[PDB]
Amino acid sequence: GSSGSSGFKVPPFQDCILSFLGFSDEEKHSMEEMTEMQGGSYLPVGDERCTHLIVEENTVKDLPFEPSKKLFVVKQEWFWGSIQMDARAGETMYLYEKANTPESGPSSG
Repeated sequence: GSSGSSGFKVPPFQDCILSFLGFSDEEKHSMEEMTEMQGGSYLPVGDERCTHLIVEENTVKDLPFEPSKKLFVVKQEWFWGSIQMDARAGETMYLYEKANTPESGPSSG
């Protein structure tokens, strides 16, 4: 794979793919294009070619598949932040643990 970067700077997603699962075709798209703008790639869920998996624990409880340990699954924040600070944050800080949060949908009760 031939590259074309003439600089001492590197993107927060350099040679790193990000998969989004849960967000709406709209919210997701935005992320897909973004990844490229920053300096990374984006692939459809399932493709093992993906290195990182960003799942929305807000509306997602369990993954539709059983990924390997190699794949680092994190929350949605991880992706966002990294972009805001333009720096690859630590997955151990956004590691997705099927964390189920309250008020998932209808708050009123």
